[PDB]
Amino acid sequence: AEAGITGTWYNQLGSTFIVTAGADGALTGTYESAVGNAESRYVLTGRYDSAPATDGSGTALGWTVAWKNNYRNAHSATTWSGQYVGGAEARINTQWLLTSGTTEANAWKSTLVGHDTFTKVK
Amino acid sequence: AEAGITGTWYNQLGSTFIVTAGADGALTGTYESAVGNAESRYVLTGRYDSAPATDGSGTALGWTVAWKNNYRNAHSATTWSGQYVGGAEARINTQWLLTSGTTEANAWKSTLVGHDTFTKVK
Amino acid sequence: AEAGITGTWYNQLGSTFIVTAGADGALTGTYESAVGNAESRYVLTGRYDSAPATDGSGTALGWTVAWKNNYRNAHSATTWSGQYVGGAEARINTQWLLTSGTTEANAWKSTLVGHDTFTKVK
Amino acid sequence: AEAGITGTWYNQLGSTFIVTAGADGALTGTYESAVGNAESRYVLTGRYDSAPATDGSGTALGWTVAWKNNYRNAHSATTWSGQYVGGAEARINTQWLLTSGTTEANAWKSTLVGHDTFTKVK
Ligand SMILES: O=C(O)CCCC[C@@H]1SC[C@@H]2NC(=O)N[C@@H]21
Ligand SMILES: O=C(O)CCCC[C@@H]1SC[C@@H]2NC(=O)N[C@@H]21
Ligand SMILES: O=C(O)CCCC[C@@H]1SC[C@@H]2NC(=O)N[C@@H]21
Ligand SMILES: O=C(O)CCCC[C@@H]1SC[C@@H]2NC(=O)N[C@@H]21
Repeated sequence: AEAGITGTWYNQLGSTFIVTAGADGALTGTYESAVGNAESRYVLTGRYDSAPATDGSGTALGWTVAWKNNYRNAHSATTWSGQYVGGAEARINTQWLLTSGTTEANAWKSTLVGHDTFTKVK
Repeated sequence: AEAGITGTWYNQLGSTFIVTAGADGALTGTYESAVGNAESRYVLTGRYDSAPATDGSGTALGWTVAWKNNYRNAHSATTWSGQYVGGAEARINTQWLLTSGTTEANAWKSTLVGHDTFTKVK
Repeated sequence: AEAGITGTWYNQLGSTFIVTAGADGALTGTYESAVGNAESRYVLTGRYDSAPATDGSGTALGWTVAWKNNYRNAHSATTWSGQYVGGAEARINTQWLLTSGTTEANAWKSTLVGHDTFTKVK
Repeated sequence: AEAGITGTWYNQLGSTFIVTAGADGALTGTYESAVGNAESRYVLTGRYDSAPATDGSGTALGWTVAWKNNYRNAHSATTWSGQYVGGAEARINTQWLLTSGTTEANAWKSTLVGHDTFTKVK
Protein backbone atom coordinates (compact mmCIF):
# COMPACT_ATOMS: atom_id res chain seq x y z
CA ALA A 1 0.00 0.00 0.00
CA GLU A 2 0.81 3.74 0.14
CA ALA A 3 4.56 4.28 -0.15
CA GLY A 4 5.07 1.35 -2.57
CA ILE A 5 2.45 2.28 -5.18
CA THR A 6 3.67 5.81 -5.89
CA GLY A 7 5.96 6.11 -8.97
CA THR A 8 6.13 5.26 -12.62
CA TRP A 9 4.86 1.90 -13.85
CA TYR A 10 4.93 0.37 -17.28
CA ASN A 11 2.65 -2.40 -18.66
CA GLN A 12 3.22 -4.91 -21.38
CA LEU A 13 1.84 -2.64 -24.09
CA GLY A 14 4.38 0.05 -23.31
CA SER A 15 1.95 2.38 -21.60
CA THR A 16 3.20 4.49 -18.68
CA PHE A 17 1.27 5.42 -15.63
CA ILE A 18 2.63 7.73 -12.96
CA VAL A 19 0.75 7.79 -9.65
CA THR A 20 0.92 9.19 -6.15
CA ALA A 21 -0.93 7.22 -3.51
CA GLY A 22 -2.07 9.53 -0.74
CA ALA A 23 -2.26 8.74 2.95
CA ASP A 24 -5.98 8.09 2.92
CA GLY A 25 -6.57 5.87 -0.16
CA ALA A 26 -6.44 8.31 -3.03
CA LEU A 27 -4.55 7.70 -6.25
CA THR A 28 -3.71 10.52 -8.66
CA GLY A 29 -1.37 10.74 -11.66
CA THR A 30 -1.31 10.63 -15.46
CA TYR A 31 -1.58 7.83 -18.01
CA GLU A 32 0.00 7.66 -21.44
CA SER A 33 -1.36 4.75 -23.59
CA ALA A 34 0.97 3.23 -26.11
CA VAL A 35 -2.00 1.97 -28.15
CA GLY A 36 -5.39 3.27 -29.21
CA ASN A 37 -6.78 6.64 -30.04
CA ALA A 38 -4.81 8.50 -27.48
CA GLU A 39 -1.97 10.96 -27.61
CA SER A 40 0.17 12.23 -24.79
CA ARG A 41 -1.00 12.14 -21.14
CA TYR A 42 -4.45 11.83 -19.63
CA VAL A 43 -5.46 12.45 -16.04
CA LEU A 44 -6.33 9.44 -13.81
CA THR A 45 -7.83 9.30 -10.37
CA GLY A 46 -8.60 6.23 -8.22
CA ARG A 47 -8.59 4.66 -4.79
CA TYR A 48 -6.64 1.95 -3.01
CA ASP A 49 -7.01 0.09 0.34
CA SER A 50 -4.71 2.06 2.59
CA ALA A 51 -5.11 -0.53 5.35
CA PRO A 52 -4.37 -3.83 3.53
CA ALA A 53 -4.24 -7.12 5.45
CA THR A 54 -0.86 -10.42 8.31
CA ASP A 55 -0.57 -11.21 5.74
CA GLY A 56 1.03 -11.47 2.55
CA SER A 57 -2.16 -10.57 0.39
CA GLY A 58 -2.13 -7.82 -2.30
CA THR A 59 -3.58 -4.35 -1.84
CA ALA A 60 -6.77 -3.77 -3.84
CA LEU A 61 -6.98 -0.59 -6.03
CA GLY A 62 -8.62 0.79 -9.08
CA TRP A 63 -8.39 3.93 -11.20
CA THR A 64 -10.08 5.55 -14.20
CA VAL A 65 -8.97 7.46 -17.26
CA ALA A 66 -11.42 9.33 -19.61
CA TRP A 67 -9.73 9.48 -23.01
CA LYS A 68 -10.04 13.17 -23.56
CA ASN A 69 -7.20 15.61 -23.29
CA ASN A 70 -6.11 18.67 -25.30
CA TYR A 71 -5.02 16.67 -28.30
CA ARG A 72 -7.71 14.04 -28.76
CA ASN A 73 -11.14 13.01 -27.47
CA ALA A 74 -11.83 9.23 -27.97
CA HIS A 75 -15.13 9.49 -26.04
CA SER A 76 -14.26 6.55 -23.95
CA ALA A 77 -13.12 5.74 -20.44
CA THR A 78 -11.09 2.87 -18.98
CA THR A 79 -11.14 1.65 -15.38
CA TRP A 80 -8.52 -0.76 -14.15
CA SER A 81 -9.39 -2.94 -11.08
CA GLY A 82 -6.55 -5.01 -9.63
CA GLN A 83 -4.16 -5.40 -6.70
CA TYR A 84 -0.62 -4.28 -5.93
CA VAL A 85 1.90 -6.87 -4.82
CA GLY A 86 5.10 -5.35 -3.42
CA GLY A 87 8.50 -7.04 -3.01
CA ALA A 88 11.65 -7.48 -5.04
CA GLU A 89 9.44 -7.67 -8.08
CA ALA A 90 6.42 -5.52 -7.32
CA ARG A 91 3.64 -5.47 -9.88
CA ILE A 92 0.04 -4.39 -10.15
CA ASN A 93 -2.12 -7.04 -11.82
CA THR A 94 -5.35 -5.78 -13.28
CA GLN A 95 -8.32 -6.45 -15.49
CA TRP A 96 -9.82 -3.41 -17.27
CA LEU A 97 -13.09 -2.34 -18.85
CA LEU A 98 -12.92 0.24 -21.66
CA THR A 99 -16.38 1.70 -22.46
CA SER A 100 -16.99 3.89 -25.51
CA GLY A 101 -19.98 6.24 -25.65
CA THR A 102 -22.43 4.75 -28.21
CA THR A 103 -25.98 5.22 -29.36
CA GLU A 104 -28.42 2.95 -27.52
CA ALA A 105 -28.47 0.60 -30.50
CA ASN A 106 -24.70 -0.09 -30.42
CA ALA A 107 -24.45 -0.20 -26.62
CA TRP A 108 -24.15 -4.02 -26.60
CA LYS A 109 -20.74 -3.55 -28.17
CA SER A 110 -19.68 -0.60 -26.10
CA THR A 111 -17.20 -2.35 -23.77
CA LEU A 112 -13.83 -4.03 -24.21
CA VAL A 113 -12.34 -6.08 -21.40
CA GLY A 114 -8.62 -6.92 -21.03
CA HIS A 115 -5.89 -7.26 -18.44
CA ASP A 116 -2.63 -5.39 -17.89
CA THR A 117 0.37 -6.12 -15.66
CA PHE A 118 2.41 -3.14 -14.57
CA THR A 119 5.98 -3.27 -13.35
CA LYS A 120 8.47 -0.56 -12.15
CA VAL A 121 10.89 -1.65 -14.76
CA LYS A 122 9.79 -1.79 -18.43
CA ALA B 1 -22.19 15.10 -19.56
CA GLU B 2 -21.41 17.55 -16.72
CA ALA B 3 -24.62 19.11 -15.41
CA GLY B 4 -26.70 15.93 -15.94
CA ILE B 5 -24.47 13.46 -14.07
CA THR B 6 -24.31 15.34 -10.76
CA GLY B 7 -26.84 14.12 -8.12
CA THR B 8 -28.02 11.02 -6.37
CA TRP B 9 -28.43 7.78 -8.32
CA TYR B 10 -29.76 4.44 -7.24
CA ASN B 11 -29.07 1.01 -8.84
CA GLN B 12 -31.09 -2.14 -8.84
CA LEU B 13 -29.47 -3.47 -5.68
CA GLY B 14 -30.54 -0.42 -3.69
CA SER B 15 -27.11 1.14 -3.53
CA THR B 16 -26.84 4.94 -3.60
CA PHE B 17 -24.16 6.94 -5.25
CA ILE B 18 -23.96 10.72 -4.99
CA VAL B 19 -21.62 12.46 -7.43
CA THR B 20 -20.55 15.89 -8.61
CA ALA B 21 -19.16 16.04 -12.12
CA GLY B 22 -16.70 18.90 -12.41
CA ALA B 23 -16.14 21.13 -15.40
CA ASP B 24 -13.05 19.28 -16.57
CA GLY B 25 -13.99 15.56 -16.36
CA ALA B 26 -13.69 14.81 -12.68
CA LEU B 27 -16.24 12.84 -10.69
CA THR B 28 -16.34 12.91 -6.89
CA GLY B 29 -18.92 11.73 -4.35
CA THR B 30 -19.75 8.87 -1.98
CA TYR B 31 -21.10 5.36 -2.47
CA GLU B 32 -23.24 3.35 -0.09
CA SER B 33 -23.58 -0.36 -1.12
CA ALA B 34 -26.75 -2.13 -0.19
CA VAL B 35 -24.96 -5.50 -0.37
CA GLY B 36 -21.61 -6.92 0.63
CA ASN B 37 -19.19 -6.27 3.40
CA ALA B 38 -19.74 -2.58 3.50
CA GLU B 39 -21.34 -0.22 5.95
CA SER B 40 -22.22 3.41 5.49
CA ARG B 41 -20.51 5.60 2.85
CA TYR B 42 -17.25 5.20 1.00
CA VAL B 43 -15.41 7.79 -1.05
CA LEU B 44 -15.39 7.47 -4.87
CA THR B 45 -13.45 9.35 -7.48
CA GLY B 46 -13.56 8.98 -11.29
CA ARG B 47 -13.54 10.67 -14.65
CA TYR B 48 -16.03 11.30 -17.44
CA ASP B 49 -15.79 12.63 -21.05
CA SER B 50 -16.65 16.27 -20.59
CA ALA B 51 -16.79 16.76 -24.37
CA PRO B 52 -19.10 13.91 -25.50
CA ALA B 53 -20.16 13.61 -29.16
CA THR B 54 -23.95 15.29 -32.80
CA ASP B 55 -25.02 13.07 -31.68
CA GLY B 56 -27.17 11.18 -29.51
CA SER B 57 -24.35 8.81 -28.06
CA GLY B 58 -23.81 8.32 -24.29
CA THR B 59 -21.04 9.97 -22.28
CA ALA B 60 -18.33 7.53 -21.17
CA LEU B 61 -17.30 7.55 -17.45
CA GLY B 62 -15.86 5.38 -14.78
CA TRP B 63 -15.23 5.60 -11.04
CA THR B 64 -13.64 3.59 -8.23
CA VAL B 65 -14.46 2.80 -4.63
CA ALA B 66 -11.97 1.10 -2.20
CA TRP B 67 -14.08 -0.68 0.41
CA LYS B 68 -12.44 0.79 3.45
CA ASN B 69 -13.98 3.44 5.63
CA ASN B 70 -14.12 4.04 9.40
CA TYR B 71 -16.47 1.16 10.05
CA ARG B 72 -15.18 -1.67 7.88
CA ASN B 73 -12.26 -2.63 5.64
CA ALA B 74 -13.23 -5.33 3.02
CA HIS B 75 -9.80 -5.05 1.34
CA SER B 76 -11.35 -4.75 -2.01
CA ALA B 77 -12.02 -2.14 -4.65
CA THR B 78 -14.70 -1.81 -7.33
CA THR B 79 -14.45 0.18 -10.56
CA TRP B 80 -17.53 0.83 -12.65
CA SER B 81 -17.02 1.58 -16.41
CA GLY B 82 -20.12 2.65 -18.33
CA GLN B 83 -21.86 5.56 -20.04
CA TYR B 84 -24.45 8.15 -19.04
CA VAL B 85 -27.53 8.56 -21.19
CA GLY B 86 -29.54 11.68 -20.36
CA GLY B 87 -33.19 12.42 -21.23
CA ALA B 88 -36.57 11.92 -19.65
CA GLU B 89 -35.24 8.69 -18.25
CA ALA B 90 -31.54 9.22 -17.72
CA ARG B 91 -29.50 6.25 -16.57
CA ILE B 92 -25.89 5.22 -16.28
CA ASN B 93 -25.32 1.68 -17.58
CA THR B 94 -22.20 0.01 -16.33
CA GLN B 95 -20.21 -3.17 -15.96
CA TRP B 96 -18.00 -3.44 -12.84
CA LEU B 97 -14.94 -5.33 -11.66
CA LEU B 98 -14.60 -5.95 -7.91
CA THR B 99 -11.07 -7.11 -6.97
CA SER B 100 -10.24 -8.44 -3.50
CA GLY B 101 -6.65 -8.44 -2.24
CA THR B 102 -5.53 -12.12 -2.16
CA THR B 103 -2.37 -14.13 -1.75
CA GLU B 104 -0.73 -14.95 -5.08
CA ALA B 105 -2.17 -18.45 -4.91
CA ASN B 106 -5.82 -17.27 -4.76
CA ALA B 107 -5.36 -14.42 -7.24
CA TRP B 108 -7.15 -16.36 -10.03
CA LYS B 109 -10.32 -15.91 -8.02
CA SER B 110 -9.71 -12.37 -6.96
CA THR B 111 -12.19 -10.60 -9.29
CA LEU B 112 -15.96 -10.51 -9.61
CA VAL B 113 -17.57 -8.94 -12.66
CA GLY B 114 -21.18 -7.65 -12.80
CA HIS B 115 -23.28 -4.84 -14.21
CA ASP B 116 -25.36 -2.12 -12.55
CA THR B 117 -27.92 0.31 -13.96
CA PHE B 118 -28.37 3.55 -12.06
CA THR B 119 -31.40 5.80 -12.26
CA LYS B 120 -32.33 9.14 -10.55
CA VAL B 121 -35.44 7.57 -9.21
CA LYS B 122 -35.20 4.34 -7.18
CA ALA C 1 -31.70 -27.92 -14.60
CA GLU C 2 -32.38 -30.39 -17.44
CA ALA C 3 -36.08 -30.38 -18.33
CA GLY C 4 -36.51 -26.63 -17.66
CA ILE C 5 -33.65 -25.32 -19.83
CA THR C 6 -34.69 -26.99 -23.09
CA GLY C 7 -36.73 -24.74 -25.46
CA THR C 8 -36.64 -21.39 -27.14
CA TRP C 9 -35.40 -18.34 -25.25
CA TYR C 10 -35.26 -14.72 -26.26
CA ASN C 11 -32.99 -11.97 -24.83
CA GLN C 12 -33.43 -8.26 -24.69
CA LEU C 13 -31.76 -7.68 -28.04
CA GLY C 14 -34.26 -9.91 -29.81
CA SER C 15 -31.89 -12.80 -30.32
CA THR C 16 -33.27 -16.35 -30.18
CA PHE C 17 -31.55 -19.35 -28.80
CA ILE C 18 -33.03 -22.83 -28.98
CA VAL C 19 -31.42 -25.48 -26.78
CA THR C 20 -31.81 -29.06 -25.63
CA ALA C 21 -30.24 -29.88 -22.30
CA GLY C 22 -29.23 -33.53 -22.22
CA ALA C 23 -29.36 -35.86 -19.26
CA ASP C 24 -25.67 -35.56 -18.49
CA GLY C 25 -24.92 -31.80 -18.69
CA ALA C 26 -24.74 -31.15 -22.40
CA LEU C 27 -26.40 -28.22 -24.13
CA THR C 28 -26.95 -28.15 -27.89
CA GLY C 29 -29.04 -25.90 -30.15
CA THR C 30 -28.81 -22.91 -32.49
CA TYR C 31 -28.45 -19.17 -31.94
CA GLU C 32 -29.76 -16.38 -34.12
CA SER C 33 -28.35 -12.91 -33.15
CA ALA C 34 -30.53 -9.92 -33.77
CA VAL C 35 -27.45 -7.66 -33.87
CA GLY C 36 -23.95 -7.80 -35.28
CA ASN C 37 -22.37 -9.37 -38.29
CA ALA C 38 -24.47 -12.45 -38.23
CA GLU C 39 -27.20 -13.82 -40.43
CA SER C 40 -29.51 -16.72 -39.77
CA ARG C 41 -28.62 -19.50 -37.29
CA TYR C 42 -25.32 -20.60 -35.83
CA VAL C 43 -24.57 -23.78 -33.93
CA LEU C 44 -23.98 -23.60 -30.15
CA THR C 45 -22.76 -26.20 -27.73
CA GLY C 46 -22.27 -25.92 -23.94
CA ARG C 47 -22.60 -27.54 -20.56
CA TYR C 48 -24.78 -27.10 -17.50
CA ASP C 49 -24.74 -28.50 -13.90
CA SER C 50 -27.13 -31.40 -14.16
CA ALA C 51 -27.04 -31.88 -10.39
CA PRO C 52 -27.75 -28.34 -9.07
CA ALA C 53 -28.16 -27.70 -5.33
CA THR C 54 -31.86 -27.67 -1.24
CA ASP C 55 -31.99 -25.18 -2.29
CA GLY C 56 -33.34 -22.50 -4.25
CA SER C 57 -29.96 -21.53 -6.07
CA GLY C 58 -29.69 -21.23 -9.89
CA THR C 59 -28.15 -23.86 -12.15
CA ALA C 60 -24.80 -22.81 -13.63
CA LEU C 61 -24.30 -23.17 -17.44
CA GLY C 62 -22.38 -21.77 -20.31
CA TRP C 63 -22.33 -22.15 -24.09
CA THR C 64 -20.36 -20.95 -27.11
CA VAL C 65 -21.16 -19.78 -30.61
CA ALA C 66 -18.46 -19.27 -33.35
CA TRP C 67 -19.88 -16.69 -35.76
CA LYS C 68 -19.39 -18.64 -38.92
CA ASN C 69 -22.16 -20.30 -40.84
CA ASN C 70 -22.97 -20.69 -44.55
CA TYR C 71 -23.90 -17.06 -45.01
CA ARG C 72 -21.28 -15.12 -43.07
CA ASN C 73 -18.00 -15.57 -41.20
CA ALA C 74 -17.41 -12.79 -38.56
CA HIS C 75 -14.27 -14.56 -37.27
CA SER C 76 -15.40 -14.26 -33.76
CA ALA C 77 -16.83 -16.39 -30.99
CA THR C 78 -19.08 -15.60 -28.02
CA THR C 79 -19.35 -17.58 -24.79
CA TRP C 80 -22.14 -16.89 -22.36
CA SER C 81 -21.59 -17.88 -18.66
CA GLY C 82 -24.61 -17.56 -16.37
CA GLN C 83 -27.23 -19.48 -14.40
CA TYR C 84 -30.78 -20.66 -15.04
CA VAL C 85 -33.47 -19.76 -12.54
CA GLY C 86 -36.71 -21.69 -13.06
CA GLY C 87 -40.19 -20.80 -11.77
CA ALA C 88 -43.18 -18.85 -12.97
CA GLU C 89 -40.76 -16.47 -14.58
CA ALA C 90 -37.73 -18.54 -15.52
CA ARG C 91 -34.76 -16.71 -16.97
CA ILE C 92 -31.11 -17.33 -17.69
CA ASN C 93 -28.92 -14.42 -16.55
CA THR C 94 -25.55 -14.23 -18.19
CA GLN C 95 -22.44 -12.21 -18.86
CA TRP C 96 -20.70 -12.84 -22.21
CA LEU C 97 -17.28 -12.43 -23.78
CA LEU C 98 -17.14 -11.92 -27.56
CA THR C 99 -13.58 -12.37 -28.93
CA SER C 100 -12.65 -11.45 -32.50
CA GLY C 101 -9.58 -12.96 -34.16
CA THR C 102 -7.00 -10.13 -34.46
CA THR C 103 -3.35 -9.68 -35.28
CA GLU C 104 -1.15 -9.72 -32.17
CA ALA C 105 -0.95 -5.94 -32.26
CA ASN C 106 -4.74 -5.42 -31.98
CA ALA C 107 -5.28 -8.26 -29.49
CA TRP C 108 -5.73 -5.81 -26.57
CA LYS C 109 -8.98 -4.79 -28.19
CA SER C 110 -10.09 -8.22 -29.23
CA THR C 111 -12.81 -8.80 -26.59
CA LEU C 112 -16.19 -7.27 -25.84
CA VAL C 113 -17.96 -8.06 -22.59
CA GLY C 114 -21.73 -7.67 -22.00
CA HIS C 115 -24.67 -9.34 -20.30
CA ASP C 116 -27.89 -10.84 -21.64
CA THR C 117 -31.08 -11.97 -19.89
CA PHE C 118 -33.09 -14.64 -21.65
CA THR C 119 -36.75 -15.37 -21.04
CA LYS C 120 -39.22 -17.94 -22.55
CA VAL C 121 -41.47 -15.15 -23.57
CA LYS C 122 -40.09 -12.28 -25.70
CA ALA D 1 -7.53 -23.39 -36.92
CA GLU D 2 -8.44 -27.10 -37.05
CA ALA D 3 -5.28 -29.22 -37.17
CA GLY D 4 -3.28 -26.86 -34.90
CA ILE D 5 -5.74 -26.63 -31.99
CA THR D 6 -6.09 -30.37 -31.33
CA GLY D 7 -3.82 -31.70 -28.52
CA THR D 8 -2.89 -31.11 -24.94
CA TRP D 9 -2.44 -27.56 -23.66
CA TYR D 10 -1.33 -26.29 -20.30
CA ASN D 11 -2.01 -22.85 -18.75
CA GLN D 12 -0.11 -20.90 -16.17
CA LEU D 13 -2.02 -22.42 -13.27
CA GLY D 14 -1.00 -25.93 -14.25
CA SER D 15 -4.37 -26.93 -15.62
CA THR D 16 -4.50 -29.30 -18.61
CA PHE D 17 -6.97 -29.22 -21.39
CA ILE D 18 -7.05 -31.82 -24.14
CA VAL D 19 -9.13 -30.99 -27.21
CA THR D 20 -9.98 -32.23 -30.68
CA ALA D 21 -11.09 -29.58 -33.14
CA GLY D 22 -13.42 -31.10 -35.70
CA ALA D 23 -13.66 -30.22 -39.36
CA ASP D 24 -16.71 -28.03 -38.93
CA GLY D 25 -15.93 -25.84 -35.87
CA ALA D 26 -16.54 -28.17 -32.97
CA LEU D 27 -14.23 -28.52 -30.00
CA THR D 28 -14.41 -31.49 -27.62
CA GLY D 29 -12.08 -32.78 -24.90
CA THR D 30 -11.55 -32.80 -21.14
CA TYR D 31 -10.29 -30.23 -18.65
CA GLU D 32 -8.42 -30.85 -15.43
CA SER D 33 -8.13 -27.69 -13.21
CA ALA D 34 -5.11 -27.39 -11.01
CA VAL D 35 -7.00 -25.03 -8.68
CA GLY D 36 -10.47 -24.76 -7.21
CA ASN D 37 -13.08 -27.22 -6.14
CA ALA D 38 -12.40 -29.68 -8.86
CA GLU D 39 -10.91 -33.13 -8.98
CA SER D 40 -9.86 -35.12 -12.00
CA ARG D 41 -11.28 -34.44 -15.49
CA TYR D 42 -14.40 -32.64 -16.61
CA VAL D 43 -15.98 -32.66 -20.05
CA LEU D 44 -15.71 -29.52 -22.24
CA THR D 45 -17.38 -28.66 -25.49
CA GLY D 46 -16.99 -25.50 -27.62
CA ARG D 47 -16.69 -24.00 -31.07
CA TYR D 48 -13.97 -22.36 -33.12
CA ASP D 49 -13.88 -20.43 -36.46
CA SER D 50 -12.93 -23.14 -38.90
CA ALA D 51 -12.48 -20.56 -41.67
CA PRO D 52 -10.19 -17.95 -40.02
CA ALA D 53 -8.86 -15.00 -42.04
CA THR D 54 -4.74 -13.41 -45.34
CA ASP D 55 -3.84 -12.89 -42.85
CA GLY D 56 -1.94 -13.42 -39.86
CA SER D 57 -4.94 -12.92 -37.33
CA GLY D 58 -5.80 -15.48 -34.60
CA THR D 59 -8.64 -17.97 -34.80
CA ALA D 60 -11.52 -17.17 -32.43
CA LEU D 61 -12.84 -20.00 -30.15
CA GLY D 62 -14.56 -20.61 -26.91
CA TRP D 63 -15.47 -23.59 -24.74
CA THR D 64 -17.34 -24.40 -21.53
CA VAL D 65 -16.83 -26.68 -18.57
CA ALA D 66 -19.57 -27.37 -15.91
CA TRP D 67 -17.73 -28.32 -12.72
CA LYS D 68 -19.55 -31.53 -12.04
CA ASN D 69 -18.08 -34.95 -12.57
CA ASN D 70 -18.21 -38.23 -10.62
CA TYR D 71 -16.03 -36.97 -7.81
CA ARG D 72 -17.24 -33.46 -7.12
CA ASN D 73 -20.02 -31.01 -8.04
CA ALA D 74 -18.94 -27.31 -7.56
CA HIS D 75 -22.22 -26.08 -9.10
CA SER D 76 -20.41 -23.75 -11.35
CA ALA D 77 -19.44 -23.42 -14.99
CA THR D 78 -16.55 -21.68 -16.73
CA THR D 79 -16.48 -20.46 -20.34
CA TRP D 80 -13.23 -19.39 -21.92
CA SER D 81 -13.41 -16.96 -24.93
CA GLY D 82 -10.14 -16.29 -26.74
CA GLN D 83 -8.17 -16.90 -29.93
CA TYR D 84 -5.56 -19.42 -31.07
CA VAL D 85 -2.32 -18.14 -32.52
CA GLY D 86 -0.27 -20.85 -34.23
CA GLY D 87 3.46 -20.79 -35.07
CA ALA D 88 6.69 -21.81 -33.42
CA GLU D 89 5.15 -20.76 -30.16
CA ALA D 90 1.43 -21.37 -30.51
CA ARG D 91 -0.80 -20.28 -27.65
CA ILE D 92 -4.45 -19.71 -26.95
CA ASN D 93 -5.05 -16.42 -25.11
CA THR D 94 -8.32 -16.20 -23.27
CA GLN D 95 -10.44 -14.38 -20.76
CA TRP D 96 -12.89 -16.52 -18.74
CA LEU D 97 -16.11 -16.11 -16.77
CA LEU D 98 -16.75 -18.58 -13.94
CA THR D 99 -20.38 -18.43 -12.71
CA SER D 100 -21.53 -20.21 -9.56
CA GLY D 101 -25.21 -21.04 -9.03
CA THR D 102 -26.47 -18.71 -6.24
CA THR D 103 -29.72 -17.63 -4.68
CA GLU D 104 -31.12 -14.48 -6.30
CA ALA D 105 -29.82 -12.42 -3.40
CA ASN D 106 -26.16 -13.43 -3.92
CA ALA D 107 -26.32 -13.33 -7.72
CA TRP D 108 -24.40 -10.02 -7.87
CA LYS D 109 -21.37 -11.96 -6.69
CA SER D 110 -21.93 -15.02 -8.78
CA THR D 111 -19.22 -14.45 -11.43
CA LEU D 112 -15.44 -14.40 -11.41
CA VAL D 113 -13.53 -13.12 -14.43
CA GLY D 114 -9.88 -13.97 -15.23
CA HIS D 115 -7.58 -14.77 -18.13
CA ASP D 116 -5.54 -17.85 -18.99
CA THR D 117 -2.79 -18.43 -21.56
CA PHE D 118 -2.37 -21.97 -22.79
CA THR D 119 0.74 -23.37 -24.42
CA LYS D 120 1.66 -26.85 -25.82
CA VAL D 121 4.60 -26.99 -23.53
CA LYS D 122 4.08 -26.47 -19.76
O1 LIG E 1 -8.65 4.01 -28.00
C1 LIG E 1 -9.12 4.51 -26.98
O2 LIG E 1 -10.30 4.50 -26.69
C2 LIG E 1 -8.20 5.21 -26.01
C3 LIG E 1 -7.01 4.37 -25.59
C4 LIG E 1 -7.39 3.12 -24.86
C5 LIG E 1 -6.07 2.42 -24.55
C6 LIG E 1 -6.28 1.14 -23.72
S1 LIG E 1 -6.88 1.22 -22.02
C7 LIG E 1 -6.36 -0.48 -21.82
C8 LIG E 1 -5.13 -0.85 -22.66
N1 LIG E 1 -3.97 -0.61 -21.83
C9 LIG E 1 -3.28 0.45 -22.24
O3 LIG E 1 -2.28 0.90 -21.66
N2 LIG E 1 -3.82 0.97 -23.34
C10 LIG E 1 -4.98 0.23 -23.80
O1 LIG F 1 -18.16 -6.91 -0.22
C1 LIG F 1 -17.34 -6.08 -0.60
O2 LIG F 1 -16.23 -6.33 -1.02
C2 LIG F 1 -17.71 -4.61 -0.53
C3 LIG F 1 -19.03 -4.28 -1.19
C4 LIG F 1 -19.05 -4.57 -2.66
C5 LIG F 1 -20.45 -4.20 -3.13
C6 LIG F 1 -20.61 -4.36 -4.66
S1 LIG F 1 -19.71 -3.29 -5.81
C7 LIG F 1 -20.81 -3.86 -7.09
C8 LIG F 1 -22.23 -4.20 -6.59
N1 LIG F 1 -23.02 -3.00 -6.73
C9 LIG F 1 -23.30 -2.44 -5.54
O3 LIG F 1 -23.91 -1.38 -5.39
N2 LIG F 1 -22.81 -3.20 -4.55
C10 LIG F 1 -22.15 -4.39 -5.03
O1 LIG G 1 -20.77 -9.32 -34.83
C1 LIG G 1 -20.36 -10.43 -34.52
O2 LIG G 1 -19.20 -10.70 -34.23
C2 LIG G 1 -21.33 -11.60 -34.51
C3 LIG G 1 -22.58 -11.34 -33.70
C4 LIG G 1 -22.30 -11.11 -32.24
C5 LIG G 1 -23.67 -10.85 -31.61
C6 LIG G 1 -23.56 -10.68 -30.08
S1 LIG G 1 -23.09 -12.06 -29.01
C7 LIG G 1 -23.69 -11.11 -27.63
C8 LIG G 1 -24.86 -10.17 -27.97
N1 LIG G 1 -26.07 -10.92 -27.71
C9 LIG G 1 -26.69 -11.27 -28.84
O3 LIG G 1 -27.72 -11.95 -28.90
N2 LIG G 1 -26.05 -10.77 -29.90
C10 LIG G 1 -24.88 -9.99 -29.53
O1 LIG H 1 -13.84 -23.99 -8.02
C1 LIG H 1 -14.59 -24.20 -8.97
O2 LIG H 1 -15.68 -23.68 -9.13
C2 LIG H 1 -14.18 -25.21 -10.02
C3 LIG H 1 -12.80 -24.96 -10.59
C4 LIG H 1 -12.68 -23.65 -11.31
C5 LIG H 1 -11.23 -23.58 -11.78
C6 LIG H 1 -10.97 -22.31 -12.62
S1 LIG H 1 -11.73 -22.08 -14.24
C7 LIG H 1 -10.56 -20.77 -14.54
C8 LIG H 1 -9.19 -20.99 -13.85
N1 LIG H 1 -8.35 -21.68 -14.79
C9 LIG H 1 -8.15 -22.95 -14.44
O3 LIG H 1 -7.51 -23.77 -15.12
N2 LIG H 1 -8.73 -23.21 -13.27
C10 LIG H 1 -9.40 -22.06 -12.71
